[PDB]
Amino acid sequence: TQLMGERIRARRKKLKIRQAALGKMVGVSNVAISQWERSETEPNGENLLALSKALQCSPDYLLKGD
Amino acid sequence: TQLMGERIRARRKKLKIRQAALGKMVGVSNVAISQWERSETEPNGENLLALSKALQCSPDYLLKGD
DNA sequence: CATTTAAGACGTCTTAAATG
DNA sequence: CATTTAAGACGTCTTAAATG
Ligand SMILES: [Rb+]
Ligand SMILES: [Rb+]
Repeated sequence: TQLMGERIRARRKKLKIRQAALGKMVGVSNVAISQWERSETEPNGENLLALSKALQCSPDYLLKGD
Repeated sequence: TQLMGERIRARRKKLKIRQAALGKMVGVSNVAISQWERSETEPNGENLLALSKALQCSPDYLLKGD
């Protein structure tokens, strides 16, 4: 059921920051955040690692849940 | 500095496996492993994580090293 | 034989416009 | 306004051929 992009957005909403603010922490645009959250694309390896740090969770959690 | 792909190859050689056998463990072709090792491309998010498990090191070690 | 090169399909980013 | 859509450049894969 649950997609990675849904967990990315839940974790960003928990921080209460905008897509642009998260993009800035990660080193990508607000649009890349948006594409990830909507499961349009998935983050590449370097961006997944930066995202999981900004989000304070592990890459595995983002990728596969729990 | 040392590139991620040289770290991938050094770790694979430690394990004494061919690129095809690593590929099998990760879920990609031997060519993808060749591409990564030669820094032609970098693994995407899901592949980087699968690669790090198959190699028993962390995603951060692969991407950034010590 | 193991690995690299090549070509090409599809994925992951970018900025600007549109939407709500 | 924040976000999503659009258009488009370069990135990541696959198989087949070439290389050694
Ligand atoms: Rb408007
Ligand atoms: Rb408007």
